Amino acid sequence: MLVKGNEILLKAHKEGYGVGAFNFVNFEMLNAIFEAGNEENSPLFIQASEGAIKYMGIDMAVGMVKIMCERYPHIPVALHLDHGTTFESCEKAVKAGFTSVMIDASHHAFEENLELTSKVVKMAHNAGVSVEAELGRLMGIAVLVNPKEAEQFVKESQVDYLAPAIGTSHGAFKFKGEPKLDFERLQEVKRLTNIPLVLHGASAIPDNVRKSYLDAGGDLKGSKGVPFEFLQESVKGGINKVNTDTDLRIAFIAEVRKVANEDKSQFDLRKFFSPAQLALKNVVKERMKLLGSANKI
Amino acid sequence: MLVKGNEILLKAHKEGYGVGAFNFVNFEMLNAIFEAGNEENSPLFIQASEGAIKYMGIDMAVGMVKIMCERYPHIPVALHLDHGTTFESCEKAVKAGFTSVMIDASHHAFEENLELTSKVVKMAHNAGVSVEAELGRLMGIAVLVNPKEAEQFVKESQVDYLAPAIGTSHGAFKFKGEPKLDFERLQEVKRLTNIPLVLHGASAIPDNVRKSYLDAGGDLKGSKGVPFEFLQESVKGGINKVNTDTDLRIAFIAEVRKVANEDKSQFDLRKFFSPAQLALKNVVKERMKLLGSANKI
Ligand SMILES: O=C(COP(=O)(O)O)N(O)CCCCO
Ligand SMILES: O=C(COP(=O)(O)O)N(O)CCCCO
Ligand SMILES: [Cl-]
Ligand SMILES: [Cl-]
Ligand code: NA
Ligand code: NA
Ligand SMILES: [Zn+2]
Ligand SMILES: [Zn+2]
Repeated sequence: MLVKGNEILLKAHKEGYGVGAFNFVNFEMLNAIFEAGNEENSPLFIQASEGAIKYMGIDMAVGMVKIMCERYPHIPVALHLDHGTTFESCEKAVKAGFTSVMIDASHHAFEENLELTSKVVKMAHNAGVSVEAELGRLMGIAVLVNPKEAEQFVKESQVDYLAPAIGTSHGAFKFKGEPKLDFERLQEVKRLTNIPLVLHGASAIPDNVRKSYLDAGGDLKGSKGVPFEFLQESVKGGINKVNTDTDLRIAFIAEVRKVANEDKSQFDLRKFFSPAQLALKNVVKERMKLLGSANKI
Repeated sequence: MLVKGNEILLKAHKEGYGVGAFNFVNFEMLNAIFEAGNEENSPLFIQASEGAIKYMGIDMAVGMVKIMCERYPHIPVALHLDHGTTFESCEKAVKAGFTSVMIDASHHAFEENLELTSKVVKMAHNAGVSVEAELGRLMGIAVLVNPKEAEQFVKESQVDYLAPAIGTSHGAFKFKGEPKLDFERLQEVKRLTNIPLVLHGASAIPDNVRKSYLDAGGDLKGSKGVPFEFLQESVKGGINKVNTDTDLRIAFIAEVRKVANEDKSQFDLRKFFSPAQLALKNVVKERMKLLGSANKI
C-alpha cells in the first residue's frame, strides 16, 4: 500500500539492500514500474519531479498512484517528491498526499541548507511524511559531501534520509574516462549518520538499452552510466534509495523510435507504447534484482 | 462534472448542435481533450473502447476521468463505453462508474439486436446510466439503416440515442471517389425517432493534420475522411453525438514522429508528448467549433 518513505527505507537500511526510486511522467511509465514491482516482489519508491508534477498536475500524479496502489495492495509504495526546490513545493506535495519529499538546497551555504531543511522536516513530520535532503555537489570526480557536515546536518535537522554526493551526476553523460566513485567517503557518511542514504544520478545505461536506442537511430555518443558493480558497491556501502530515471527514458523511447522508423502508416498509440512499456518494465525488473529489493515483500 | 450521457445529448438535440465524442487511451489524450473543452467552453463526451479499457485498466480509465472532472468541474462530461459488445461488458462499465454505454449488436439480426439492447437498457437505466445502440453496417456506399426498423427499435428498446449507418465507416480510408452520405435516410430516421442520433466514423482527416503527418515521414496514402461540410450537414440533419478517434491519433503521432526525426538525442518523454497533446487539443477545439458545441456550457 501507499506508506511513508521511511518505512520502506528503514527496512532496506536494516537488511542492507537498495530500493530503486523510479521517476514517472505519465500512465505508461507508471504502469510499467508497478508491473515490474509486482513481478519481482519488490517495494517501490515512485518519484515525481516538480517538472513532472507540472506536466501531469499534482492531482493526477497522486491520483494515478493511488489507483495503482489499489491494483497492487501487497506492494509497499512510497510516493516521493524528487528535487523539491522550496518549502512551498514540499508543503503542496504533503497536502496532495505524497508520503516522502526531498528538499534540495544542496547549493546553498551549509547553514542555509540546514535551516531550510529543518523547516521542511518540522512541517512534513507534523503530517506523517518523510524527508530527504542533500549535501555536496553532484558531479564527477568542497565538491563532495563533507562527512562531518553530514553528521551535524542529520542530527540537527532530523531529516529521515540524506543524499550524499560521492561522484555521480544526473543524466546520460556521467563520466569522461573510467567511472569512479568515492566509496570511502560514502562509508564514513553512513557511519556518522546511521540513516538511510540516497544515490542520485544512479542510471547505468545498460548495454542492451544503449543497443536498442542506437539500433533505432538514436544518438547516445559519449554516454556513460554507473556500472552495475558500482551500484552494488554503493548499496553495500549504505545506499538504500537509488534514483533512476534516464535508464527508463532511453529504454522507452528506443521502442517508440523503432516503431516510428519502421511502419510509416502506424498511428495507433498502443502500438508505440506497449513495446515501450515492456522495455521500461524489464529495465526496472533487472534493476530491482541488482539492488536487492527483489523478493523483499 | 460527470453526468448521464442523455443530459448532454438531450440539450444538443433540443438546441440543434453536435457534441464531439472523443476516444482516449492514456493521460496525454485525455488531458488534451479536457483542455480543449475548457478553452472552447464546450460539453464533452469522453469515450473508451474495450481495447482502451484493456490497455489502461477500467479502474484507471474511470479514475483518470474523475480526476479530470474535478479539475474542470464546470464542464459537463459523459464517460462513455464505445462499442460495447456484450451485456457483461456494459454491466462492468456501469459498475465501474461510466455514465453512458453503447451496446453494439448491429451485426446481429434485428430482433437479436433489440433483445440484447433491451436487456442492457433495463440494467443501465436502473443504475442511472444512458445507452446508445446501432442499426446498420458501417460501410460506404440492405446495409444502411432502415428508418422503419429504427422507429420500432427505439420505441420498444427505450434506448436513449441511436447510431444509424448512413455511409460513414471507421478509420482513415472512408471513401474512394468523392465522399457521399445518405442525408435523406438520416432525416427520415430523425423524424421517426425524435431522439439524439450518433454518427460513427466521423473523423475528417483535416488537410493540416495530413500535412503534419506526411511532413514527419508518415504514410497516409489514399486516406479520406468526412468533409467538414458533411459533418455540419449531419448535425443539421439531427446528429447530436459525433465520434472522433482517428483524427486525434494522427495529429498526436505526427508530432511524436517529428520530434523523433528532428533530434536523435531526445529521450525526455515530455518533449515528445507536449507537442503531441497540443496538436491533438487543436484538432478537438476546431471540431467543437465546427459541430457547434463551443460556448454551450
Ligand atoms: O537522481 C536522479 C536520477 O538521475 P539519472 O537517472 O539521470 O542517473 N534524478 O534527479 C533524475 C534526473 C534525470 C536527468 O535528466
Ligand atoms: O466511430 C468511431 C471513430 O471513427 P473515426 O475512425 O472516423 O475516428 N469510434 O467509435 C471509435 C473507434 C473506431 C476506430 O477508428
Ligand atoms: Cl541539488
Ligand atoms: Cl457495429
Ligand atoms: Na530524491
Ligand atoms: Na459509441
Ligand atoms: Zn537527482
Ligand atoms: Zn464507432
